[PDB]
Amino acid sequence: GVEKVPKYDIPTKKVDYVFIELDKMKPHAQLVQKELEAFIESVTGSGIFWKPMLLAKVPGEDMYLIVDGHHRWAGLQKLGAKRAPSVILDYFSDDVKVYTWYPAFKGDLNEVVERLKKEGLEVIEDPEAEEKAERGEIAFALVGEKSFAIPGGLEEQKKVSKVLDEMSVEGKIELIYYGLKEDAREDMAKGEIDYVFIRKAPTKEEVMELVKRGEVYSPKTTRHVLPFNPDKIDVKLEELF
Ligand SMILES: Nc1ncnc2c1ncn2[C@@H]1O[C@H](COP(=O)(O)O)[C@@H](O)[C@H]1O
Repeated sequence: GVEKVPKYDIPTKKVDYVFIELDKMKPHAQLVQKELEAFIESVTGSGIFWKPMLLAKVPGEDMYLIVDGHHRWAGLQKLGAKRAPSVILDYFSDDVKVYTWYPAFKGDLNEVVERLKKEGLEVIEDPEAEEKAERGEIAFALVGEKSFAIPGGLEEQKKVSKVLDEMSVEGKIELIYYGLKEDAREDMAKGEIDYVFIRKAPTKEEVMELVKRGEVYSPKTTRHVLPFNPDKIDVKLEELF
């Protein structure tokens, strides 16, 4: 996924890592096979693991939510490793925020709507679609020249992400994930984007409940703004087995 995000000043802080067993970490997002593959190539290439996982302790369980690190986690498991260096966050601090991403596309709206309807969704023209999506009352608003409601909740949201990645792979559309919906509207005015998909961002509380149910979001659903990026670390791959 091509990304476009606000140039956020986030400070690097020197926080120590701790090794946490991979089987104590819970994903909140579906994996992206290419990102998994790129991590595997990179870590096996250097033999240094330099970027700690960011975790949050799951209330009432001997388990951690993966805040950042899904492909590191999954890649290390696929290689046979058993742990990863991790930074434990104060996740429910006001200092940690969660937003979402806004998938936007240049291409044919009609092929996209057909394919959405092919996976059991509907796409209803609706001038209040964006207001409804922002309140969490529908799955996605689809907004460009016309405004459309896509009814539902999580299952319908995952079909939308799934259809778009299929059509991206097929090269029937160009797909950019925007950090901010207004940057997708700043660029749409310029003529670079036709349409943007708008959902209500998940809350921290919802993220944690989802993993407690053993469920996951589509890729590019959560967008965490953290109080810091951990400084880089000096851990050998051989230490993780
Ligand atoms: N040798 C490495 N050690 C640790 N992380 C890496 C290495 N090479 C690439 N990465 C990161 O692995 C991450 C894989 O995606 P994710 O774990 O979902 O954040 C990317 O953010 C890369 O920066």
